[PDB]
Amino acid sequence: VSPPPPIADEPLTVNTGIYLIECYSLDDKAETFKVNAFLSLSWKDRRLAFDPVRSGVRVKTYEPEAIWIPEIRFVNVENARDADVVDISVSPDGTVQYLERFSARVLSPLDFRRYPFDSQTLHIYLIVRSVDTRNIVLAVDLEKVGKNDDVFLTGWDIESFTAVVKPANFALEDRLESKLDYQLRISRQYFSYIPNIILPMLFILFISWTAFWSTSYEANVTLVVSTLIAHIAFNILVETNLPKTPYMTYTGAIIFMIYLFYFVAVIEVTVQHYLKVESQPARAASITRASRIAFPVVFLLANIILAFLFF
Amino acid sequence: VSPPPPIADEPLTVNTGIYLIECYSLDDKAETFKVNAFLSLSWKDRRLAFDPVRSGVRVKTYEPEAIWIPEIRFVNVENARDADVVDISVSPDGTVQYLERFSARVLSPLDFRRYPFDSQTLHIYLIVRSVDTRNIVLAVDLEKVGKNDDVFLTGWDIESFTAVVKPANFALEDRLESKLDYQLRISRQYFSYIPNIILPMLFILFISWTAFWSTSYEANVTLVVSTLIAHIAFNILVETNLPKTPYMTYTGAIIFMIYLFYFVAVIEVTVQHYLKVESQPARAASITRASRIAFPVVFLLANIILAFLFF
Amino acid sequence: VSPPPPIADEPLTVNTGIYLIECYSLDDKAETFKVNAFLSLSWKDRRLAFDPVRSGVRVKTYEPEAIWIPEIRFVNVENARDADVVDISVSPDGTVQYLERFSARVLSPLDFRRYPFDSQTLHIYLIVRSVDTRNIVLAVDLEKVGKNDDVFLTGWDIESFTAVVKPANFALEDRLESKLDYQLRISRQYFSYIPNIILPMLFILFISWTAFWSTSYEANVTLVVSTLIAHIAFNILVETNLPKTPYMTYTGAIIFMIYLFYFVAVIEVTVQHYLKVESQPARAASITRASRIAFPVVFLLANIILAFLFF
Amino acid sequence: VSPPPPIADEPLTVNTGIYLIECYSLDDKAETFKVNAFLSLSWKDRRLAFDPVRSGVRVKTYEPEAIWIPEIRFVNVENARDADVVDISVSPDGTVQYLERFSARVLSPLDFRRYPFDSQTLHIYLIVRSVDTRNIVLAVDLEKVGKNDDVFLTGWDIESFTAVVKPANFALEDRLESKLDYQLRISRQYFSYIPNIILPMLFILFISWTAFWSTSYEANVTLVVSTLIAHIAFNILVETNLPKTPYMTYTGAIIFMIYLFYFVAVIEVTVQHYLKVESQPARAASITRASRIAFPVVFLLANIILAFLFF
Amino acid sequence: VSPPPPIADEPLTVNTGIYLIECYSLDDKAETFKVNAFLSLSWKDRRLAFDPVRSGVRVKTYEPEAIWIPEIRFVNVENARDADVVDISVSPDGTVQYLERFSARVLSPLDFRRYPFDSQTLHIYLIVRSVDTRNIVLAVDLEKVGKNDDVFLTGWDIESFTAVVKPANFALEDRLESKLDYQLRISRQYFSYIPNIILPMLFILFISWTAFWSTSYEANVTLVVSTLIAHIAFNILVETNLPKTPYMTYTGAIIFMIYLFYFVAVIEVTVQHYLKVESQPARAASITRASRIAFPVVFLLANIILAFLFF
Ligand SMILES: CCCCCCCCCCCC(=O)OC[C@H](COP(=O)(O)OCC[N+](C)(C)C)OC(=O)CCCCCCCCCCC
Ligand SMILES: CCCCCCCCCCCC(=O)OC[C@H](COP(=O)(O)OCC[N+](C)(C)C)OC(=O)CCCCCCCCCCC
Ligand SMILES: CCCCCCCCCCCC(=O)OC[C@H](COP(=O)(O)OCC[N+](C)(C)C)OC(=O)CCCCCCCCCCC
Ligand SMILES: CCCCCCCCCCCC(=O)OC[C@H](COP(=O)(O)OCC[N+](C)(C)C)OC(=O)CCCCCCCCCCC
Ligand SMILES: CCCCCCCCCCCC(=O)OC[C@H](COP(=O)(O)OCC[N+](C)(C)C)OC(=O)CCCCCCCCCCC
Ligand SMILES: [Cl-]
Ligand SMILES: [Cl-]
Ligand SMILES: [Cl-]
Ligand SMILES: [Cl-]
Ligand SMILES: [Cl-]
Ligand SMILES: [Cl-]
Ligand SMILES: [Cl-]
Ligand code: NA
Ligand code: NA
Ligand code: NA
Ligand code: NA
Ligand code: NA
Ligand code: NA
Repeated sequence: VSPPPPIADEPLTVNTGIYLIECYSLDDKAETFKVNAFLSLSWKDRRLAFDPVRSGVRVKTYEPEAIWIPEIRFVNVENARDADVVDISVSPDGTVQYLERFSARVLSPLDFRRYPFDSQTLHIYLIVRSVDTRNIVLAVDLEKVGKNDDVFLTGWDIESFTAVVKPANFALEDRLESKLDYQLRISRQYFSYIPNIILPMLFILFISWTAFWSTSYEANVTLVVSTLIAHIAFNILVETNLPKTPYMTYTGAIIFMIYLFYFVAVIEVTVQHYLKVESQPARAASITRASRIAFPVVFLLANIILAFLFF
Repeated sequence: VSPPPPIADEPLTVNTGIYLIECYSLDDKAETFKVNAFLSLSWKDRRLAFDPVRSGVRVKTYEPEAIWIPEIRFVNVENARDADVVDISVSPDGTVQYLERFSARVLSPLDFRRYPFDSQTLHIYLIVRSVDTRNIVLAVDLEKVGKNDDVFLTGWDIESFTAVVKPANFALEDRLESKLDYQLRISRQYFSYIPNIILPMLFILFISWTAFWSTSYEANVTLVVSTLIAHIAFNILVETNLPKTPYMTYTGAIIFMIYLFYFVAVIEVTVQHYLKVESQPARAASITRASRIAFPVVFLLANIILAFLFF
Repeated sequence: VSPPPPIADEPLTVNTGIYLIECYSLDDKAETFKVNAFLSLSWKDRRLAFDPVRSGVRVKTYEPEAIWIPEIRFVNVENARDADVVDISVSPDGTVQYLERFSARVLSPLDFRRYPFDSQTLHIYLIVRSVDTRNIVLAVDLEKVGKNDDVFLTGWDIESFTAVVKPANFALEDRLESKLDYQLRISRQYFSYIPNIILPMLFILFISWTAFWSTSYEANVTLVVSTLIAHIAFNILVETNLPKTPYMTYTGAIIFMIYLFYFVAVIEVTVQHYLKVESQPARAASITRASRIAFPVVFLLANIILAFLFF
Repeated sequence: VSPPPPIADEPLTVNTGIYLIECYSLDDKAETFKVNAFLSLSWKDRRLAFDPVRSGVRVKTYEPEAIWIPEIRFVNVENARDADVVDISVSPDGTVQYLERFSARVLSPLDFRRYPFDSQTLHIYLIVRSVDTRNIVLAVDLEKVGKNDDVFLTGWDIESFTAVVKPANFALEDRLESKLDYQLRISRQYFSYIPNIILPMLFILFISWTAFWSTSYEANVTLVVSTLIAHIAFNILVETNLPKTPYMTYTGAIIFMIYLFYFVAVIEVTVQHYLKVESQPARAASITRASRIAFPVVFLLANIILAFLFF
Repeated sequence: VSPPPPIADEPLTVNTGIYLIECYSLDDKAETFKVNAFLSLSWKDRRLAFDPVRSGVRVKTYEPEAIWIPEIRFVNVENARDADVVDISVSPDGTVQYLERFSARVLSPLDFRRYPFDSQTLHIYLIVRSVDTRNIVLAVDLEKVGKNDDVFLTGWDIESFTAVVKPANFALEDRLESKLDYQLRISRQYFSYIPNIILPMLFILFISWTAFWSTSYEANVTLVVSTLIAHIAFNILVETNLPKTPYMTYTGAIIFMIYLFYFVAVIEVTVQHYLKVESQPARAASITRASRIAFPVVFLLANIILAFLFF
C-alpha cells in the first residue's frame, strides 16, 4: 500500500502512547534498562472510511499486511524492538487505532555525580521518518501514556512517566524526522549502601584511629595497614558496580579522601616511633594527643565541605 | 477469521490450564525464574459445529491459521513466550481444545526479609484483551492445572501450584482485560547456608573473643583485626548473592550487628593496653573479666531479639 | 496430512535412536549439559506403500511437509531443540526412515554427595503425545543408538550411552504419553582437585600445627589466624564451583571439619599463653606436647570415618 | 532478478553512506564495539525507469524481494548484521535509493601501548563481491556519512567519523571485491584511572618507604609485605580489564617496575636488621639514610624515562 | 530436486574450500573458537549442462531452491552454522560453483601440557552424508583454501591454515559419510605471562627466603606466611583461566612445587626458633646457613628437571 494522501498540504499526524507493563534490569555499568510495554498508534486514512448505517458495524478489524502502517522506531535501543501486534481497529471516518506489545533494551545515560543518593531521567525516544509522498509528524495522546501500578525497578523508586508533547522535527539525510521524548523519572534506593558499604568503611577508619591511644609501633603499623587493605577492598567493590566516569562521584570522593587520612595516620605513627627512639617521648605525646582531636575534626569538616559541593 | 458471535450478549469464556514440565534458574538478584510448561485453552465456537453421524468422525483437527484463536499473553514475562502448538481438537458442538508447550522467563518479586529462611509465592499472570465485537474473559479448568512430580527448582522446595479461580477484570487503554493469577509456592533450602556461611562467621567471631584471655596487645590487635577482615569477606560474599533491598534482611541484620561487636572488642583491647601502660592493670583486669561474660551474653540476647523481630 | 490409520486397533510404534556427535558444557551449578546429536525416527505408513518392480526404484525421498511426521519432543530441555532434517526415506511397504540433526540444552539433576570423586547418570527423555485418532508409542532401535568415539566432555570420562528399551506409558491431561529414557553415564576426572585444592588446603593446615612447637604467642596467633583466612579462601573457591545442596558433599564435610581443627588450635594457643603468664609453663608444656600427637591423629581418624560414611 | 546491465563496459557503482545512531559497549578484552546505524545505498537500474505522467506517481516504493539489490556485507563483524529496511525509493530514470537501519558487533584491533592514555581508530569495512555478468565497485556519498550529536561511547571521547573515499579493489577467489574503510576515531577518558588505580598504588608504595625511618625489623617486614600484597591486588585488578598483549603497556610497565622497588626495599630492610644484630648499626644507618633519598629519586627518574619511551 | 545420477557407479565428488575472514574468541576453558569464513563448493550436475552459442550466456546463475545442493555440515560445532549464500554459478558442462559466507562456534580440544608456552592444532571438520540414490565424497580445492592477511586471534600467533586432502570415509547408521579435516595451527603469545604471573610469583618466593638471614621468629613467620598467601592468590588466578585437566600443566607443576618450598621453609623457620629457645643457636646457625644455599640450588635443579620433562 502507500501513505494516505493529504486533503491539501498538511503533514500526517501519528498520535502515540506508551504504557509500561514491566521495567527491569537497570544496569549501571552498561547504562541500559529493559522495558516491556504497549505502543499505541493513531492516524487518519480516508481510503478506509465506511458508512456505519450501511455496513451495520461501528468498527472494522484489519491485519497489518492489509493496510498502510507508519514505520515507527526507537532511537535509543540496542537492537530493533521485539513487537507483537495486539489489535488494529478502524472507525467509520477512517481513524486507525493500532496497538502492539513490545520489549526492548534501552540505552540511556546516567549521571553518577551524587551516587548512591542519585536520581535519574531515563529517556525512550520515539521516531518516524517522512516519505517522498508525505511529511509524517508525531504527537502524544496523553490518555494512552502511563504505567501499570505494579511496575517495580529493583533498587529504584519510580516517580513519573510523562512525555514531552512537542516533537523535535528535524532534517536528516534530506528527509524530515519527527522525534518524541518519553521520560521515566527514577530515584535510587540508597538504603542498603548504609549497612553494607558506608558504615563498614567508617568502622575500619575509626579502628585505625585507636593507634592514637597506643605507643606500640608494631601494633600501630598492624592497625593502620590492615584497615587500609580493607578500605582498598571496599574501593574495588564499589568501582565494580560503577562505570568509569570523566568526573568524581560523591562516594568516589569520600573513598579517595579516606586514603589521605590513612596516609597521614601512617606518617603520625612513624613520627611518634621515631621521636620515642630518639628519646623525645614528651614531644611524640603532644603530636599523638593533638591527632586524637585533629583526625575526627578534619574528617567531619572535610565531609561537610564534600556534602556541600555535591548536594 | 474473527471472534465467535454471542448466542445473546454473554462474554466469551476461555478456559485455561497450566501444567508445569520444568522449573529452573530462580535468580535471586534478577528476581526471575524460567519455566517450561503446557498451556491448555478451551472455548466454544458454534461456527465450527458439525454432525458426527454425517461427517463420520467424533473430533476434527485444525491448524492454528484455519480458525480463530484468542490472543493469550503473559503479563510478567521478559519477552513473549516461545510457544509450539501441540494440538487443536474440535468436538461436534464446536468446543475447541487447544494445547501448546511453551518456555518463558518470568519476572516475580521476592521478599528477602527472612533470607535464607524465606518462602516465596511466585506468580504467572495470564491475560486476554477484549475486542470491539465481544468481551473476552478467562477461567480456570482445575483438572488442567498441575505439575510433573520430577519438577525440581535447585535450592528450593516446591509446595504447591494453584490458580486464583476468579479473574481480575479491568480497563486498560479503553478495552476490558481479563487477568488470572497462577501461584507457585516455594520455600528456600536453608541447609547449605549453615556449614558455608553462618558457622564459619560464628567461629571467626568467637576466635576474636580469645583476646579477652590475653594481655598481649600486639596479639590482640592481630586477633580482632584479622577476624574482622574475614567477616568483611563473608559480608561481601553474601551481598553478591542478593539484590539491594530497601529493608534489612535477617542475615544482613546479623552481619551488620557483628561489626558493632568487632568495634567494641577493638575499644576493649585498646582500653586494656592503655591502662596497663598507665600502671593500672588491676582495673584493666576487671574490664577484661567482665568482657569474657558480657560479649557472649549480649550476643545471645541481641540474637534472640533479632530472631523475634524477624520470625 | 493426519496419522496413518490402524490395520485394526494397535498403537502406532515409532522406533527411535539418538547418536551423539558432541557433548559439551556440563555446568555443575545450573545442572545442565549441551548436546549435538542425530535423532532417528521410524514408523509404518501404508498410504505411502508402492511397487518396486513397477516404480523401478527401491526408495522414495520426501520433504517433511509432504507427509505425516510424529511430534516428538524432549521432556528435560530448556527450550525446544534446534533441529535440521537430514533425510526422509520411504521403502516399498511404507516404512518411513526419518533423520534429523539437533542441538539442545538439557536439564538433568546431579548428585554431589561424593564430589569431586562423583559419577553421574545424565538423562535425555524422549516423548510423544497420542492423538484423538490414534495411540502413539515409542520404542528403541538399538542399531541407531550410540556416540561418536571423539565425543569428549571436558573434566569428565564418558562410560556409556544406552536407552532403557521399555517406555513409560502414562496419562497426562486425558491423553496417552509415551516416554523413553536415554542414559549417559559419566565419571568426574578428580585429578586436578588434588594439586589445586586438596593438597594446598592440607599444607596450610599442617603449617598451623607448627604452633605446637612454639612458645611465642604472637607468632602462634599469626600462624593459626593467617592459615585460617587462607582456608576461608579455599572454602569460598570451592562453593563457587558448586550449587547449594540440601545435603553435605564429601569435600564440604572435610572443609567444614577443618574449621573445628583451626578453632581448637586457637583454644590450645590461648590456653598455652594463659598458663605461661600465670607461671605454669610445665603444665602448658604437657598440653602442647599432647597436641603434637592428638591433632594429626584425630585428623587421620576423622578422615577415615568421613571416607567410610561417604564411600 | 540479476544485476543491471552496463550501457557499455563500465563497472556498476554502488554509492554508500553510514550514519551512526548509537555506539556502545567498547569491550577492551574482546576488542569489539557495538554499533546501531543507518546504511544508505544508491545505484542506477535502467530496467526500473518509468514515466511519471503514465504511472501517476513521481517516485516508486518497492519491497526488497521485488527488485535487484547489491549483496553488501561488513568484513569485520562477528555475525551478519541485524538489518531492517526503512525505504527503497526509485526515481523515473531508475536511480534506486536504499535505506536500512542495522545493528552489529564489530571486531576492531586496539593498541594498548599507552593505556590508559590511549587513542584508537576503529574500523567498519564495507564490502561487495563482483558477479559473472558484472564488476561491482563501491563509492562514498559524503553527504550521507555522519553521526548523531548524542552518540556517546561510555569511557571514551568521540573525535571523528569519516570514510576513506577510495575503495580497496582486489581479487579474492577469482572475483573482484570492492572494500571501503569507515573510520571512527576515539580517545580514552583516563580521568577515573587517577583516583581509582594510579594514586592508591602510589600511596601504598610511599607507605612502604616509611620503613626507612624505622629500626623495628618486625614492623618493617609488616610494612613492606602488606603493601606488596595490596600492589598485587591492583596488578590483578588492572589485568582483568585488559587482554593479554605481546608487548608492554605503559601501566603494565609502571606496575612491573614497582615490584622491583618492593623487592629492593625488602633487601634493604633485611640488610639493616642483619647489621644491627651483628653490632654494626652505624653502617645500617648509612644505608637507611641513603635509601630515604635514593628510593624516591630513582623512582622519579625511572618514571621520567618510562614516560619518555612511551609518549 | 534429487542428486545428479551416476554415469556408472562412481561417487559424486564435492570439491570444498574454506577461506577465513575472521578468527576470534579462543576460549581456553570452553575449548572453543569463533570463525567467520567463506565456504566454497563445486560439483558436476550434467542435467544443468547447456549450449553457450544457443543460450547466448557463458554462465548461469541460480537460486538455491531451484537446484540440487549437497547438505554439507560441520562435525565439531555447537549449533549449525549461520550461513548466507553469496553465489551459485553454473558453467556450460554443468559444473556448479557454490559460495556461502558463514559464522560458527567450533569445539576443538586443546592440549595444555606446556601452557603458557603451548601450540595448538585447531580443527574444522567438514562432512557430507550419502543418499540412497548416490554415494557422496568430499575433496579439497587447494586454490580455494586460505585466510585473509589481517586475520588475528588475540593472544595467539597464526602459523598456517591447511586441509588434509584425503577424506575420512566411514559408515554411520548404514550410510557412507565423507569427512575433511581443515587445520588451523596456532602458537600462544606467552609474553604477558612473564611480567604478570611468572616474575611476581618468583619475587614473592625469593622474599620468603630472606627469612634465612633473620633470627626473628615473629618476622620470619610473617615473611613466609604472607608470601604463601600471595602464592595462593596467583594459583587461584591461574586456575580461573584454565579448564580442569586430567594431567599436570607446566605452570601447574611449578605452582604446585613452590608450595613444597614454602612448606619446607616453615619447617626450617620452626626448627631454627626451637633450637634457639633450647639454647642451641650454633646448630640453628648451621641449618640456616645451609638453607641459604640449598633453597635456591634445589629450586634451580628442580626447574631444570621440570623444563626437561615438559619440553
Ligand atoms: C609527600 C609528603 C611528605 C611527608 C613528610 C612528613 C614529615 C613531617 C616531619 C615531622 C616533624 C617532627 O616533629 O619530627 C621530624 C623527625 C626528625 O626529628 P628530629 O629533628 O631528629 O628531632 C628534633 C631534635 N631537635 C632537638 C634538634 C629539635 O623526622 C621524622 O619523624 C621522620 C618521619 C617522616 C617520614 C615520612 C616518610 C614518607 C615517605 C614518602 C616520600 C615521598
Ligand atoms: C565512637 C565511640 C567512642 C569510644 C570511646 C570509648 C570510651 C572508653 C573510656 C575508657 C574508660 C576507662 O576505664 O579509662 C579511661 C582511659 C583514661 O584512663 P585514665 O582515666 O586516664 O586513668 C585514671 C588515673 N588515676 C586514677 C590515677 C587518676 O581512656 C582510654 O583508655 C583511651 C582509650 C579509648 C580510645 C578509643 C578510641 C576510639 C576512636 C574512634 C573515634 C570516632
Ligand atoms: C565453645 C567452646 C569453648 C571452649 C573452652 C575451652 C576450655 C579450656 C580450659 C582449659 C583448662 C586449663 O588447664 O586451664 C584453664 C585456665 C585457668 O587456669 P587456672 O585454673 O586459672 O590455673 C590453676 C591455678 N592453681 C592450680 C594454682 C589453682 O584458663 C584458660 O586457660 C582460659 C583460656 C581459654 C579461653 C577460651 C575462650 C573462647 C571464647 C569463646 C566463647 C564462645
Ligand atoms: C637476587 C638478588 C640478591 C641480592 C643480594 C644482596 C646483597 C646485599 C649486600 C649489601 C652490602 C652489605 O653491607 O651487607 C651484606 C651482609 C654481609 O655483611 P658483613 O660481611 O657481615 O659485614 C662486614 C663485616 N666485617 C667488616 C666484619 C667483615 O649480608 C646481609 O646483609 C644479608 C642480607 C641479604 C640477603 C638477601 C637474600 C635474598 C634472597 C633471594 C635469592 C635469589
Ligand atoms: C609432613 C612432614 C613432617 C616434618 C618434620 C621434619 C622434622 C625435622 C627435625 C629436625 C632435626 C633437628 O635438628 O632438630 C630436632 C628438634 C628436636 O631437637 P632435640 O633433640 O630436642 O635437641 C637436642 C637436645 N640435646 C642435645 C640436649 C639432646 O625438633 C624440632 O625442631 C621440631 C620442629 C619441627 C616441627 C614440624 C611440624 C610440622 C607438622 C606436620 C605434622 C603432620
Ligand atoms: Cl525499534
Ligand atoms: Cl506471552
Ligand atoms: Cl524438543
Ligand atoms: Cl553484514
Ligand atoms: Cl553446520
Ligand atoms: Cl566403515
Ligand atoms: Cl552408503
Ligand atoms: Na502495512
Ligand atoms: Na604482626
Ligand atoms: Na487464528
Ligand atoms: Na509433515
Ligand atoms: Na532482491
Ligand atoms: Na536445493
